[PDB]
Amino acid sequence: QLTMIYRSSGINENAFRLFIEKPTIFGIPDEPNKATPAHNAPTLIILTR
Amino acid sequence: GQPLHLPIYATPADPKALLSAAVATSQGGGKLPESFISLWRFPHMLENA
Repeated sequence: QLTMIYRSSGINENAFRLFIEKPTIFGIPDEPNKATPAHNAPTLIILTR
Repeated sequence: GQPLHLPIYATPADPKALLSAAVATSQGGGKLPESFISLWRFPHMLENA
């Protein structure tokens, strides 16, 4: 499932590393390496934007 | 009821220029394994390698 949003989003690789490594700087509430974005739609549309 | 004025003509919208971004990543290089000494002299080990 999680590879399919990587295919359909068309995000490049470096910003993808940045997103997984620091989810809080993309506006999720912070927690150190535990604040996880799900595969929910609000954290799909923000990656898409 | 035909108007004396002639109607104004609309200006068509501007099309978007689809642009792709191509970025590259930096993977770290590998270091060396440990020096393990053998029994053999130089030419046999050289030919083997």
